[PDB]
Amino acid sequence: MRTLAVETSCDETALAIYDDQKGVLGNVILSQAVVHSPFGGVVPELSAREHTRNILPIFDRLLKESRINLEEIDFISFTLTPGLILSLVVGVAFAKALAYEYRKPLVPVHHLEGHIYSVFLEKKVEYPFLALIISGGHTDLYLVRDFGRYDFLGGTLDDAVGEAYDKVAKMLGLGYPGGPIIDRLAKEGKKLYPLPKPLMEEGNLNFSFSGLKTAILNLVRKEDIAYSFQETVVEILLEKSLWAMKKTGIKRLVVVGGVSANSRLREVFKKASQEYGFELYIPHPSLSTDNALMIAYAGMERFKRGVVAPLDVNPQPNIPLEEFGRIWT
Amino acid sequence: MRTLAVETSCDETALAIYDDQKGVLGNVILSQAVVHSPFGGVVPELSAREHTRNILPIFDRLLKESRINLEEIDFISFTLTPGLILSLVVGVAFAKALAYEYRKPLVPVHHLEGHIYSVFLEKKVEYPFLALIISGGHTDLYLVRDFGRYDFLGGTLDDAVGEAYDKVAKMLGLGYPGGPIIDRLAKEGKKLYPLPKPLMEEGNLNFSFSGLKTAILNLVRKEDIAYSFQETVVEILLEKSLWAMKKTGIKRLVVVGGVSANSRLREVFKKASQEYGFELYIPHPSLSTDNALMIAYAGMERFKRGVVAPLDVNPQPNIPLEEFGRIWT
Amino acid sequence: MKILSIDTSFSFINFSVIEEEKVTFLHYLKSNKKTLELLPKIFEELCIRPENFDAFAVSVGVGYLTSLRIGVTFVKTWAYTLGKPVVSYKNLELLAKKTPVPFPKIPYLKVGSNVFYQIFEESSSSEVKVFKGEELRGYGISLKEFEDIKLGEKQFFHDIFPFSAYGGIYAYEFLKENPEGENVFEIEPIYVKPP
Amino acid sequence: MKILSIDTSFSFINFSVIEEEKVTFLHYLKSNKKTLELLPKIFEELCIRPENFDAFAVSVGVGYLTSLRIGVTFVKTWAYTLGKPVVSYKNLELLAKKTPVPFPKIPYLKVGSNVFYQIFEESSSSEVKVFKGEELRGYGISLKEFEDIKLGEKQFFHDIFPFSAYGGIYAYEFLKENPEGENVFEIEPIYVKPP
Ligand SMILES: [Fe+3]
Ligand SMILES: [Fe+3]
Repeated sequence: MRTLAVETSCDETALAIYDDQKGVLGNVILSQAVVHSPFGGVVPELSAREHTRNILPIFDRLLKESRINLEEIDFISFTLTPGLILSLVVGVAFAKALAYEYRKPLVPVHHLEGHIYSVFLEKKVEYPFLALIISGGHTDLYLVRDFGRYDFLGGTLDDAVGEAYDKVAKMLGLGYPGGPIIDRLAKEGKKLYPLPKPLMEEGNLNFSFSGLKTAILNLVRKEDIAYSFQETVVEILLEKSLWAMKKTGIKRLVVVGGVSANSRLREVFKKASQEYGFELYIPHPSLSTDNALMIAYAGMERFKRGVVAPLDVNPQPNIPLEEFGRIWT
Repeated sequence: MRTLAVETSCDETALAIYDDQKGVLGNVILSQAVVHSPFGGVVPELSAREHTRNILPIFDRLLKESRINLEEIDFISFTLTPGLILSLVVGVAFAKALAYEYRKPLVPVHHLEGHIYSVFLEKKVEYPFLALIISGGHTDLYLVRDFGRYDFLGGTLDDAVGEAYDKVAKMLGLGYPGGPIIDRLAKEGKKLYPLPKPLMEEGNLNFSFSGLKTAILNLVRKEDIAYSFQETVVEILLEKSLWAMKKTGIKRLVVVGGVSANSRLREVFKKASQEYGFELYIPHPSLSTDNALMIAYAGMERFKRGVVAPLDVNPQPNIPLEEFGRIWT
Repeated sequence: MKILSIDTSFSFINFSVIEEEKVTFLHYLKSNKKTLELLPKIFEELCIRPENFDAFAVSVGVGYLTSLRIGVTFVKTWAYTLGKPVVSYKNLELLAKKTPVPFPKIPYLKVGSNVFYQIFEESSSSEVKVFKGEELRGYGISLKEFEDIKLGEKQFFHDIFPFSAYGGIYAYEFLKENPEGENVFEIEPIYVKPP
Repeated sequence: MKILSIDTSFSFINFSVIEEEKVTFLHYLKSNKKTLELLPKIFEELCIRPENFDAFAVSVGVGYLTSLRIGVTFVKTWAYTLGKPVVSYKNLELLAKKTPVPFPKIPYLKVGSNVFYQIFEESSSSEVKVFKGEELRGYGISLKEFEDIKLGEKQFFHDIFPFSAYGGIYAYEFLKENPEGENVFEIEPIYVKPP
């Protein structure tokens, strides 16, 4: 079977066609980074305008590249929640327009659920497993017992990792995207200055990162700062992940979200899996950032279980992953 | 069970409530004779206006006299056809308004079918039987084999009996209603002049009456004329009825319609049943003219067989009785 | 106050719901179906139920007489049995009152082969007349459906003018000063010609 | 030519079908439901299917921006995939063009806390402005929904003004001279304020 997937939850317009026998049939994305860059962040209204403008041209490219007919699609997958509600409604409108037009079922997907299943595109993972989701406004640990069955283990008490990278780069004056810039300054760092790891109490699976912008101000080459910040963040992520495996007894770890593309993060987690002997799944970088293929995969999982949405299904800015799975599976 | 019946097919607004255990619960009629009298006949547009005006006050009287609640009605019976289409739609609109409002089934009735079943109000008649229907634009013989199963045997090739009475009275100058006036002049007739009986061929069950206004002009007291005309008409009706019993072998005869109230007609048919030994059913005069009780009775018969109309059922000026029975039963 | 307002004057049948002094619902359909094919099935399709309303309004025309008789009979039956107020309204009066052209205003509508019109000045108005070709002083007002028919010195044509919406707003105003509405037994289509 | 015309500018969502140069269908509903709760379920309820139309029309406002983006995205998706023409139309232009009051005409509509208005003379017009209390010369034109807001020297308020009906008639005229319609990729709500 095959699905057209729609993702407009934040600042990327993503459409994809996925076939569970033939694989990727089409995949198109357009980022809005350039337009938000001057504002130092994602501007909600402007993002909504961009989705509205870009979604039809992207679709036209997707149809010309894939050569697929919409009559041959078995169901429309789309991100219902969470995200910017002004952007979410654009993709939902587009998905529901096609579904009604072509008389195809609608299958909703939670965005973080999409990130979990982005690794299944390359390799299926046995249940149960742990998921560290590190992207956007999220730095969460989940125990995934089955599709639709996600137990929340811990999350950030202040800044997510992505927001920490942005706040650090802006702190020492740098481009807005923050991430790439620090990963490149950090590659040039010589000395490793010590920084304090916030929570770090025995068995605590929550995260705190804003207590680093304080010790950072108590300071030297900007390269050593980027290098030292990046090392402390990745170490916090790993230790919390290790504690979660010991607390649960589960030795399969999925690491997903945009920060999972960080080349230093991948080194440290791969090394730890080699030293500790646990299974690690990180997606190809093209799948770490928002895309609709991961939405398509989770949509397949939900459709195959017989779950479709009614025509009047409405997006919401923030249904928790655990609750969404119970509602929709 | 019980029904509210609606009859607006010609120039009488008739509503009734009938209960198949308790009998007549309410019965109200308003004739339009006075208003049509100046025109020498029923004016279609004016009749439609009168139904529209009179149907609500009649209903109010019916509800106050019967004391019944519409919630206690099991289904709405109404005349769908035949008749004046501008008048038919008023009663249908009223019936469908109540049915939709109160969520009650709709059960259509053919007007001549109502006339057949007007005798069942007083006495049930075994099938098969013959029906002579003599009213309005009709002088028909039918073989009724069952409810909804009516075989047309013969009808008028020109004037119906009612129209003949009107044309005769107008010919010799008299009031429009024609019927009552001739039945009263005829009671005063001394000499019986001979008139020619039109069709009267062996085994022919059709009727012709206009060939009498010719021999009438070849003429004396107006009382002897009314008397002679009335005698010839009634004799034609009886002989045709007798031939129909001999051709079919069926010795039960129902005589219905407005002309069945004629006191001379009743004498001659009752006498013939006494002399020939066939069963004769003529309704009380109050049931010979249009009323809704006869519509209610036929509506009971059709409802009990599981037949209801859809909400968009539409009246028509003239579905033949035989075809109506096949369609609706 | 929730009013169900019905217009069966023309082949563009339409009905509105008035609440809080405004149109909250309007359904307008140009159909060649007969009036009794559409009613009351169209109400069932739109989940419109007479017991849900405080009051009813209905057009008495000018319009096609059989379809007016049918609509008026639906509404009188509902209003009388439910004990709810009912307000009649007139199409040519609404067309004049709601169109901001100068006086004199000549609203007109075509029914079969007759063009019915009425003349409105600021403080008086004529009877409904039948047009015979006369030159008329003032501003003709009609519907796009009748754009091929010219009355008066200038003409304004409404692209659309759902009488049930304007009639329902009028009925809402009417019931503020006359909460009992109009006598239900006396509601009749306007008749211009004799039978 | 059969056109499906959609208006998602306000809480009174409405859509029309235009055929033979006239409105043959209009459905108008004032609802507190969210735009995506109503669409496309309301189309399924009324048996409205995009493949049955020759062309589409859609309001680009002024109106509420999220509901405009939603309606425009429905219509662009249908028009593009079916290869059918699409025509955008503007609410304040329709309000001025269809209201026969004298010049200057000041149509206005309220969206959230802003009153948007535009000034129309016989042969020129202004940009869409944001009202700040200024005294204005001419005739204000709005909807009964906004009757409490006064612009200009006199005010006219439409009891009802379903933009999808007027927009569909306009689109019908538009497609006679430009059968290809407007570029589907370029249809966007009107934005008055910056992001
Ligand atoms: Fe994401
Ligand atoms: Fe009769």
